[PDB]
Amino acid sequence: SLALPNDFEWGFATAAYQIEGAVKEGGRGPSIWDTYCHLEPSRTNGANGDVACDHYHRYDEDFDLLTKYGAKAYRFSLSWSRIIPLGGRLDPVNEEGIEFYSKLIDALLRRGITPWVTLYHWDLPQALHDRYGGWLNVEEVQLDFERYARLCFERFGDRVQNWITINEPWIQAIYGYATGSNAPGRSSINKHSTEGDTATEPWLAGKAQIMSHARAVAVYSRDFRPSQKGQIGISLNGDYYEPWDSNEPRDKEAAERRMEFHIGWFANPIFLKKDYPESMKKQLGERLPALTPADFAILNAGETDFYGMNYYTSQYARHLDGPVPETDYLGAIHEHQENKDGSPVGEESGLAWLRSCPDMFRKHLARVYGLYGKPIYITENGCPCPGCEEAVNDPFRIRYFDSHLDSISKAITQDGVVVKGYFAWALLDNLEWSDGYGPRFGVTFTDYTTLKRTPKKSALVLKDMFAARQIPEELAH
Amino acid sequence: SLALPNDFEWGFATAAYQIEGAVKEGGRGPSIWDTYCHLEPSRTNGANGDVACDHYHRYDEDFDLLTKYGAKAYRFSLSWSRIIPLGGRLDPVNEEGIEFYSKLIDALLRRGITPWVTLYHWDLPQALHDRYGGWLNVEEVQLDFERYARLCFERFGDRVQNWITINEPWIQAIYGYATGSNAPGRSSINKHSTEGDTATEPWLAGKAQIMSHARAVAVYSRDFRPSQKGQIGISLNGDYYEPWDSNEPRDKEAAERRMEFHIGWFANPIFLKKDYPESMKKQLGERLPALTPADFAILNAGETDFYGMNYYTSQYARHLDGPVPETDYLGAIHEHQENKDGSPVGEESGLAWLRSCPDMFRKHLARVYGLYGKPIYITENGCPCPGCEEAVNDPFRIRYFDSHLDSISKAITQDGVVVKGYFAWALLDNLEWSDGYGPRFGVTFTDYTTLKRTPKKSALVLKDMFAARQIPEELAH
Amino acid sequence: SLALPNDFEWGFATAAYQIEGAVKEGGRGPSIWDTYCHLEPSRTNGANGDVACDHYHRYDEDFDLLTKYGAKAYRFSLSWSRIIPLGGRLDPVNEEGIEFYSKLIDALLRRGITPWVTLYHWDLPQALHDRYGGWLNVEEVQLDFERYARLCFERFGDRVQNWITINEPWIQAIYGYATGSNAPGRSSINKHSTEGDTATEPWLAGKAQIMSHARAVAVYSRDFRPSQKGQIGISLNGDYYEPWDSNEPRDKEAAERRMEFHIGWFANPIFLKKDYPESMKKQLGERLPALTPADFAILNAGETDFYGMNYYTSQYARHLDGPVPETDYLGAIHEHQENKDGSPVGEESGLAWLRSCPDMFRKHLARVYGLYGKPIYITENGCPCPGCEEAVNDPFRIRYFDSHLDSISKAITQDGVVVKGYFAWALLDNLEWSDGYGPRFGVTFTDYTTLKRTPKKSALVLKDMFAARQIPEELAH
Repeated sequence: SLALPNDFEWGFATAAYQIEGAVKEGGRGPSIWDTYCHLEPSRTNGANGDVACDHYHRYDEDFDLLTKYGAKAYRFSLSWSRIIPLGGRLDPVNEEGIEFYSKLIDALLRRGITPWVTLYHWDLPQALHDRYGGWLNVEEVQLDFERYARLCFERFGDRVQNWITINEPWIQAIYGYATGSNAPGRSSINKHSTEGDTATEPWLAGKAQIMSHARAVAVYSRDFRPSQKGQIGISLNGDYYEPWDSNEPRDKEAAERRMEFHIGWFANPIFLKKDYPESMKKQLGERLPALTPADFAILNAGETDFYGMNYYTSQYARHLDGPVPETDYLGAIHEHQENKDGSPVGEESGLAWLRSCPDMFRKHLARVYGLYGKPIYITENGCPCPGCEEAVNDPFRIRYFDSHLDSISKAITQDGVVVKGYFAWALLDNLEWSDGYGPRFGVTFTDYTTLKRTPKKSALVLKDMFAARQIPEELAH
Repeated sequence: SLALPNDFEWGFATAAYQIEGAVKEGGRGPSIWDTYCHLEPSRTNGANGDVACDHYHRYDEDFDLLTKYGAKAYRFSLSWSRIIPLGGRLDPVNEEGIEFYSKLIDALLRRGITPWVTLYHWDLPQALHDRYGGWLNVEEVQLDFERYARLCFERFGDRVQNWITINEPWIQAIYGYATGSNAPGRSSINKHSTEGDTATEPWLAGKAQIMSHARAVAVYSRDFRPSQKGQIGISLNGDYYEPWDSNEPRDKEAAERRMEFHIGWFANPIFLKKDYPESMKKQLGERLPALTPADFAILNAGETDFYGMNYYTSQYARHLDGPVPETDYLGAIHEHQENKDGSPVGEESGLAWLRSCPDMFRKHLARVYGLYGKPIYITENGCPCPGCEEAVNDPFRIRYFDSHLDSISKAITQDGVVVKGYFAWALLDNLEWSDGYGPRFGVTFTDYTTLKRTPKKSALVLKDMFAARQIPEELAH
Repeated sequence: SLALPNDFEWGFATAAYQIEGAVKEGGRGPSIWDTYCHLEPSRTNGANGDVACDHYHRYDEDFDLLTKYGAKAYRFSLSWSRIIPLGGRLDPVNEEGIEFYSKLIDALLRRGITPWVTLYHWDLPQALHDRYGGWLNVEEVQLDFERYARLCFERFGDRVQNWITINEPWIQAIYGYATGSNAPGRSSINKHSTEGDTATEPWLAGKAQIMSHARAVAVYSRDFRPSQKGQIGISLNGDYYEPWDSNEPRDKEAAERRMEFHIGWFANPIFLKKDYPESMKKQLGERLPALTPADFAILNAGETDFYGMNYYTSQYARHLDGPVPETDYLGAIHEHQENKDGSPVGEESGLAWLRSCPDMFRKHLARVYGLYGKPIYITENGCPCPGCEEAVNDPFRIRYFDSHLDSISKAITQDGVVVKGYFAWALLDNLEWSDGYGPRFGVTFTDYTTLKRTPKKSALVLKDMFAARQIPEELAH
């Protein structure tokens, strides 16, 4: 029922802050999310990272869900502020934190599960923000990250051969420094509050992450990958955009300009060794922090091994007439979830911003492969069903998976896209960041008062979908 | 209360197909049972090995029942078609299959349990059947098996000291190729179906299994045992038969003839290095494939270290007036569960064919030891209760376990038979092969809808029956 | 909220006989408690060590409670009778017993938990009692113990870096050989039984453990610690006594005399290399077996690393006018739980003897450090609630744990006491020895008919107490 390779590594994915809790235990220090969640009035729906799912204490209860679900790999992330218990370079290390992750990795290997490890998933140590402004201080933050990354390669790299440096850098840059909807919540276009400057600060945070990645890849490529033999990558998200008015030249152009303002921003330095896309250099200043010949030096001393790709939904884009403000980051675009002819991007989950678009996903894989184009692992793909533990039946979610795998099969076998693997978001119901515990994305239902976890129908079926796509000269004998 | 040695290994048994499920995942391919179960009209009572107990995904839950029950050891089977994912010799190995078993072995050793691995338990690769006749082709299959065995000695044999090559070769032969009731379902004397020839095929498959065993013990003796230090053995079954008319010449003779067509067939080559019991070379042709001088060369260039014995019940055998057909495999006999003086063999379980005969179990052990006579491990023994999860109270099973441990004790200290261990069938409730899920043999009730396991009374009491049979200079305080 | 160090190793404790069960299994020979529990009429309120918690079979279920509770360390006890299946020195060594604890140690490690091992916890092999009186025989018993300690060092010493020789030597001596309330139940003053002499026996049984400890620590210091790098200690209990009538010189003296008959007895040889506290040598005879020069040879040829302290309650001692009998072991004292001015020591748990007295706990800590004064680990501390599974709400126990941790903070940062760790009695509800299963001391309620464990609130909360007292430069962000 539509052929995925054979190798094809699939599993489940979970960010650190969204499930671990144990915020002050283990000698961990605060993240910028530990401050954002406790603001008065709350910017996080009155939601907290304390407790969460209590994974820190119940990790082996969850890992046995990973063998029950038949998962092959498990993507998770490290809490920077739990390892270097906040700062970097010269700051002391938290041995208890290193030891906590070292026994998770051991826990996993014992079970036959492939650890995929993400170094940074938005949970920047607070101290570094106060000390020099966090991702706003490009020179400093990338040096502090480089040591952190390297520590992790040292302490976990003999096991763990599958690395991801930074998760969705565009959200950390834009939601964190332009709109302020994510930690640290800085902006000129909100309420608000104390500080921000959405005209210059997102483009700093981007370059800082871009260089942070480059540094760690250079470290890994030169000093580790030979002896340790592993992959390293970055994972970018980005909706596919096709034109609003299909019959209009200016919007076939406006839909691609958006996808260069989202993916091209990062994928040009990190994969093509070119600097910023020109559509993007021409709108923003000056305001766009130049890549110096020293930057391409760190970039050209290391390979990024794969394109990690977070996908959930697509959209229609269409132009502007007017001359855009400084405070525009999308690249002169009005985004819609409907086109000219009233028809939607298609079938919804709700939320509302996420809707199931299985053949714009396929289109997405074909564009993102060739420009750029390294192998694509799908590092996040998931969904919330529309609508208690009536949640055990999630037929919407099952059909979301199936149709989105069908266009991975299609992309591979009809468009010659190399896709190597797929992590489903998420293993547990999380804290959906500043959305709170509202949204339930996981294939396991977490009962936030009992901290009890019971499987949804999707968890027990997903192994059977993968099993029925790999074969294949046995669909006989 | 009735001394079993001190050493005396005991624990539970399970068979690969009967519990694992995950029939298509982990790159495993079809065994011949996968085809037999899916016949239309079903020859397996509408039953499936798809799922079963889902032990592929719940194995570690099951193993904590092993320590909950005080089990010292655990016999289980590999799925040939999961390891060499269909065929042998020149065929690719399934690494996901080999590592799945790697982590079982590992999980057991961690719990202090002693893995006892059966290599073959009726789940011959399907491709092998299609490619040359499966067990019907003696020259090929034994070579395909030798490589298979050798892969296992390499991959699991530094752990794993205790090996059983083939489980109940008599059933595979006769029920698989003479009566057609077990997979692959070929016979002349059934409906039916397409193929079979009960005149000639069970004797081929017999020798093919005998030689497959010899081959593997050859490999193990010459190439692994010296370094790995361990046992290889075969586990044969066979009811004990005594005359139907005690008072009378031709039954003292008829019963033992039936016990040669059943144990001696296999035991003569594998233990005595003699060929086929002559009472058998004399009834079958010609139809009985001769052990070539090249076969006694494989047989006596390696030693089988123990007699693995399955036992469930006993019977009264007795003769033919008339000259027996070509389609007679029991050895010119018709068998009863009754002597003529009316009395039953003794106390039934139902089923209906299996009744608890502890007296004749003892006579059996003494017969089977000295002719042939190596140490006996009882590698399967168990029953189903007469009669929901009312099943938790299983007094019948307990008294069954008790009275047969009694006769083991009796056989050791009075008859001087060496009996080194006892595996109870079964740990879980299974697919009882072509009988389906109906007959519950386990000491754990499995709930086939939830896949829930809860122990039965017998599970928690058996550990105590052994502890009280092994002391012994402290029964003093 | 009141600073405990940073290191500060905290966890839960349990004794061997109290939770293990499986009294005949694993070839384990009887302890002295095995006989005392089965006496007619019962001296243990009709209670039994068989089954108990059945932790022998359910150890992994409880260790999972360990990480759920966020424990750092776990103090447990070996069963001498189970390792050397009864006796010492020349007796065989039960392998099935050594491998059992090797897999607890293995399992604890695998979870990140630090094993703390108590060699002896009141469960002396019965064979030794009958062979030469056990503890009454100083010469033989200290020799059989040195072999035992040694073998443990050998078989578990490369894992396991923290050893406790004997748990509460005072109780084994006085309740065992003076009043008879504990096994083996000898005394001149009781119900009854056939033998005893409280005049002389408790002081023999004291010396015999002192030298057993001395022996073990001799071995460990000289042969193991340099390579194995670890700690060895003894854990001593004893109430804190302050004067009954404040205003009175006669028994600011008698309180301290009672603490020397209770702690100084053991602490003087074991930590100061003095012999018996003067006041004690001068009341007892004759009857107090002198420390030969050869004993102070063992003693100062190896050092005890730390002071294990068992604390539960406190008390008002004070005087005797009268000349003391030959059967007074307390030190010429009448002990009350209230002073002259009516007021109680403070707040009851019940039981009735155990009251929550945090104020004097601090004074205790201050006294025991400086004479003697090595770092102190509270190797036991806990209580039962005043009062079914309404026990899950244990707000008295939480208030007990909190106040007594406050004293530890206070003692450290103001009285200059080194306290390095705290173990809470107990992880589970136990067999509280001769009291039976009545008193529920655990932070996990154990249903003795289901052997089901469910956490009380204290368990889930304790980990947050410690998190909150360790920090400490981020108490800010």
